[PDB]
Amino acid sequence: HTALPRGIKNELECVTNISLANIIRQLSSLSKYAEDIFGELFNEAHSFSFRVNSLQERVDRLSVSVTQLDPKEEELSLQDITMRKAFRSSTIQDQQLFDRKTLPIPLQETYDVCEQPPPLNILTPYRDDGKEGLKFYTNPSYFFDLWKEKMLQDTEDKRKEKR
Amino acid sequence: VTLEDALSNVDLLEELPLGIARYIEQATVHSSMNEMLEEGQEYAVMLYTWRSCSRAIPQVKCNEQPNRVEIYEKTVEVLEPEVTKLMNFMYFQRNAIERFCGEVRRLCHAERRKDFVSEAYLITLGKFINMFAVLDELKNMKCSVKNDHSAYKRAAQFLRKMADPQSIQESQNLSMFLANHNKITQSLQQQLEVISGYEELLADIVNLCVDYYENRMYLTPSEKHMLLKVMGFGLYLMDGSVSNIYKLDAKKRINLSKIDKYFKQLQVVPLFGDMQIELARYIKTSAHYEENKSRWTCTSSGSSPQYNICEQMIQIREDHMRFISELARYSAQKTDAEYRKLFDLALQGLQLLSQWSAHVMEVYSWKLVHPTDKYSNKDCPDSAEEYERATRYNYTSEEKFALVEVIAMIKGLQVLMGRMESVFNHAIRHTVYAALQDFSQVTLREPLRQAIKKKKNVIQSVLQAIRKTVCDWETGHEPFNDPALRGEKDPFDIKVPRRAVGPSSTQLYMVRTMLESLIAKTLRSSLEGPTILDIEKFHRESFFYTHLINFSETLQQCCDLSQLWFREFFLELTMGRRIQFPIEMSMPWILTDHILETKEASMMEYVLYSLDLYNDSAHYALTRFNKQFLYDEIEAEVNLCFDQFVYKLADQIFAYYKVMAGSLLLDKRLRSECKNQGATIHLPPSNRYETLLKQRHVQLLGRSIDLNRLITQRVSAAMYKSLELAI
Amino acid sequence: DPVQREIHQDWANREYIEIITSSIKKIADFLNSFDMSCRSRLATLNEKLTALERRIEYIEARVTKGE
Amino acid sequence: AMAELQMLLEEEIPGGRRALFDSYTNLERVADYCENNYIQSADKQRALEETKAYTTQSLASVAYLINTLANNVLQMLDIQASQLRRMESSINHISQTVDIHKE
Amino acid sequence: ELTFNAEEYSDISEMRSLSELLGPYGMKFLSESLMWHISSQVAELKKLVVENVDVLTQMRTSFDKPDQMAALFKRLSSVDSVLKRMTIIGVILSFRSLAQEALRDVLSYHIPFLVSSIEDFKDHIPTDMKVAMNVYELSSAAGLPCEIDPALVVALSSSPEEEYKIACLLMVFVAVSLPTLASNVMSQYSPAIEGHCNNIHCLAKAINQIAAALFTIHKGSIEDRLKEFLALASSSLLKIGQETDKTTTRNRESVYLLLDMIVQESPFLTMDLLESCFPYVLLRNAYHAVYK
Ligand SMILES: [Cl-]
Ligand SMILES: [Cl-]
Repeated sequence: HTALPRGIKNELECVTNISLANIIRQLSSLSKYAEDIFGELFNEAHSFSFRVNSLQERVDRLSVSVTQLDPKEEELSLQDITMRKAFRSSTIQDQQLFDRKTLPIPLQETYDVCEQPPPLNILTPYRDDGKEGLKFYTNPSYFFDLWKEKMLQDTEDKRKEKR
Repeated sequence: VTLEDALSNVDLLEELPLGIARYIEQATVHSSMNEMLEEGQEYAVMLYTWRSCSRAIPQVKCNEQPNRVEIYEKTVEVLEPEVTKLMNFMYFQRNAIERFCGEVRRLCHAERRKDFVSEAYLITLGKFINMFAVLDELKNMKCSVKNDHSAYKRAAQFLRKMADPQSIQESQNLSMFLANHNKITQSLQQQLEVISGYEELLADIVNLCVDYYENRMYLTPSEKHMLLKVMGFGLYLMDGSVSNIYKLDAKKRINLSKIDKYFKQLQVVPLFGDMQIELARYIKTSAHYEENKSRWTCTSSGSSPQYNICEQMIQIREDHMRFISELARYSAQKTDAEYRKLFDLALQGLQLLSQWSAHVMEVYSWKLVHPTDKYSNKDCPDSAEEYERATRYNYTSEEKFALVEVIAMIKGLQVLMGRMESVFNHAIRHTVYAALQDFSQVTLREPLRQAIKKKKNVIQSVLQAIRKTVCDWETGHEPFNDPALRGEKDPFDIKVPRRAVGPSSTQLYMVRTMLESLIAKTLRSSLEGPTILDIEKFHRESFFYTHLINFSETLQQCCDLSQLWFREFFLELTMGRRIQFPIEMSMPWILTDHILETKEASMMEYVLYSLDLYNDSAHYALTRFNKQFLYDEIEAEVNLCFDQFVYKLADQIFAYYKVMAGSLLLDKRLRSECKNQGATIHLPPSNRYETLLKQRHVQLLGRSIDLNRLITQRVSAAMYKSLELAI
Repeated sequence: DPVQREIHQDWANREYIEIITSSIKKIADFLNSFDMSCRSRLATLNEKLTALERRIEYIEARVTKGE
Repeated sequence: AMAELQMLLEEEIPGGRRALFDSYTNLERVADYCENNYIQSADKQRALEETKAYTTQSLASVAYLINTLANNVLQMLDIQASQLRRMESSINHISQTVDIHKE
Repeated sequence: ELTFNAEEYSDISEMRSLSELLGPYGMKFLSESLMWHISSQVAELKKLVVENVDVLTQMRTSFDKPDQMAALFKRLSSVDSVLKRMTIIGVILSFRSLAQEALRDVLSYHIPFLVSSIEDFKDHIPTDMKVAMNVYELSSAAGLPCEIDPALVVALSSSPEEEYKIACLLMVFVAVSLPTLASNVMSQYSPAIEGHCNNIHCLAKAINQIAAALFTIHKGSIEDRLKEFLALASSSLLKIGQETDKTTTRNRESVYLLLDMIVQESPFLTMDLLESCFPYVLLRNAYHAVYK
């Protein structure tokens, strides 16, 4: 790194005391990093606590409704097949998992300290094509736009080849 | 026993008689030079990541334009802070060349030429010339830079922006700088050739790289490639109007044959980012190449890949087996031997990883400079742009499968090594300490004994300077009752302590540097035979101590595959035609989609490793390039590609198990009867989706992805569609 | 003598430091592997809960009327 | 037990979590104290040995706070796992009962 | 000189058809006959254990000393027989599984209301063993897969501590014998089979159920005895990963896959435990080789 011992009094005691003070600061940093972890674990687990409770009470009163069921009186009507829609289970599909809004806070902070591209959008109002100046420098949506146009063209090329 | 050895023994008969503050100062200079290398690297990053601002600026079609002034005003507002970076760059390279050449002049003095220079500093000087090469090629490529400045210069003038004579001459110098091709390299030569004997220093630098490369004195791929790049640019600089590398070769001052062999075996290595360097170019463009063509064999390559990956894959897979089998077996106080073994494994593992990563990058590097065409690839369109011909169409199916194999074997071992860090760290520090203390306290007793006895005061001072610096005596005090200290022999035992801590950086640097001066009348002449071997031995083994002490950092550097995604160089070459390249030209997706498309069973458990390449590139864009837009684009690509990943994976997974079901229930007798009638109903090929289906938390771009949950969503929807169809 | 003494004390000082920093790293590693282990359990809990939610919605649909 | 879960969710985990944040602010204070106590110290060797004392104590503290909070989080997940176990059992009985009825 | 096609008598449709004809009574009688043949094989295995009781006892405690561990193995006899008999047991158990899975599907179709109660009753038990065998005997009669096979237990139940040691040593004997399979050309894993030509993939089922049965009879720790087995098996297989003999390592990678199968087949062993004593990267590469 730099130098060596010169045998002078209190030379060693001073540098190590600085080294130890830094270690204690690292433990201070470690205490905070642990929080961020246990925190994002608690948050999710705490959310499931809600759903669990909501479901439990939903299960409990259904367990009672079913008790009141009477086969002797239950009448069947054809209006269910005629006037009432059929049961549909949830069909939710998660997609676009890497939007900026899904970026975890820690990485977001590392991102903010990174260099931003030139403020080229300052010249946007002065363009004739009504386009954003920054898109001529960087355009993340370029990948999707090009892939989409490719799939449509490949859908046509493949469609007119059969004929 | 060689003939040379027998002759040396005979020569021994014919020869039978009938400061610390100094190193501290050198270490100061060395440390200072390194800081400038780091600074240059920052400028390299600025150039490589510099995209055209002018293209994003609305032009002035005619002098008669309403917003003419507004545009110009905004132009300066945007480009001014950027032009400042260019001024600083111009100033940096100017000062860097003076600094370097000033150091060359100092080491080339008639008297100093007879002096000793540490290997570490020659290397640093070597990295200096490479820095110049990198900066110059980056500057040569970036038309965007030159044009942006002109756009600023043209706007600042029309606006009559206040500027004093100094500011004007400053602007004028920048223009001339940005307009001159190979300016950095040309300035370097002028200031070098004015120094008498400069070619003698560069010869020392080159000879050292040749020695390291030949003897494997490097760990990471970048270290390996740096040696070659120094050899190349070195010879180039040594071949001018004042020096001649071929006459230098005749006097055996250098060995062009070895360098030629190295360049022939490895022809292309990364220079910076996706910008590669064809080593043989240094040779072909040298001042005296034309008259000495026959001297070289590396100048002939062709569009043919030199090595067969199939031969390479067999060995790699063998080494993967052999090493990991042993490592896995290593997962109260240990003995020195047991700690040494873990020490050896840590190094061997890092070396193995480096070889693999080097294989991948070197293949990729060669491909980039050798794009394919119709002649080599029938499916390669003649209109396809260079980058697509350099990547997408430049790999066969088997090549793409093999690359993912190596990538997976790399990342796989990296995980095992990482899990072993804590144990490694302890075993390494124990081993380095033991080796250092055993050498300084015991091994150096004999040499010191002879130096004192034969009044070799110069050697004695060095040996004592070493022992005084690092020795950690068990009694807290040196053994004053030592006979060797008086110069006499032993009738004597020393108890050497065992600590789990390595020496300080200064301690290790000083010891190695001083030992190096001994085995460098020379001091080496006054030393016995066996002792020189002992010193050479410790000096050789201690070369990797620093790497191992910083295991964590070294591990990452041996598994760096972050450059597969970056393509700013090729983007620049499109002259604004491309703001980016589509995903089909993107290596990470090329390698990943290939497995999804072919559904290759043998590769299905590897597919996540190729996808992990985005993490490497993302981390690199955030911590090294330090550019937001680069991450934005990586994230946007992952976002698109991962949706396709889930769709294709879930799709083939359902189809696979539907076919399995239909096959399991198909009447057996019917099968046999169809076979007997030449209409065999073919069985479904088995596959390997289980591991993918078990992934509950895929780490990608900071997110934790539950792949199982996503697949279930699609597969469930497929079940309902099947039922809906049947009914 | 004062230098030799300082060097022996430095070795001891640095070993102690190495011991602490080494422990700080084992804590950091636990935190990570603990984070991952809990991520798996949460996903498993989420998986089962979601299934139970769907199942309840299904059973309710069998015992109730439609729109 | 639901009581044990409420205790973990409302006090012990949030509490042991804040005790960790307190360690964050308290240790950076102890760090400055070790440097200030050394500056004002007439016995440098004495000041160092006391810093080492605070360092060792700081390590033992952080490891204890994490361990305590780790066990709490695990106990929480174990309880929630059994909740789903009992709920599935109840849902299955409801399902069987409905099947009997429809038949 | 076979006169029949096995697949036309033992495939899913066939075993289901068989279950239709035999029902719970018949299929239960079928399994009883199977377990008898297994008892016979276990009886012979014990002889091989007793015949090597000394060496095996040493190998069990000297598991971390390669040199001695290797020298001890050479003193073992009837290694092939141990592997051969355990494989037979695995095959028989594999058949029973096919029969039980077929029976299960058939019963869920004919007697859903009874099956519904049997499933709920087996899944949610606390627990005593003698009372668990009663819940398990009922369950298996309905084709439900059990962690402990009641029929197997009964079959193997026909000094108390002398017997326990044998069971323990049996696990050791098998664990240290696996590497031998690598020298057999037939130990080749086939993607078409999703198993090995010589049925050694059935060892996964044999090792698990025999352990669960024996260490239930002797009231030991199934989980601990299998943990020990895995460690000893992983250790033995890792050692051959550094050898070069084209013969002894011919099917090294195919034999490696057994460890994956053994863990998948066993509810007492987890992938995490396997990872800590045998990295999956080895298994990954192993699968790649056989699937390519
Ligand atoms: Cl197949
Ligand atoms: Cl059926």
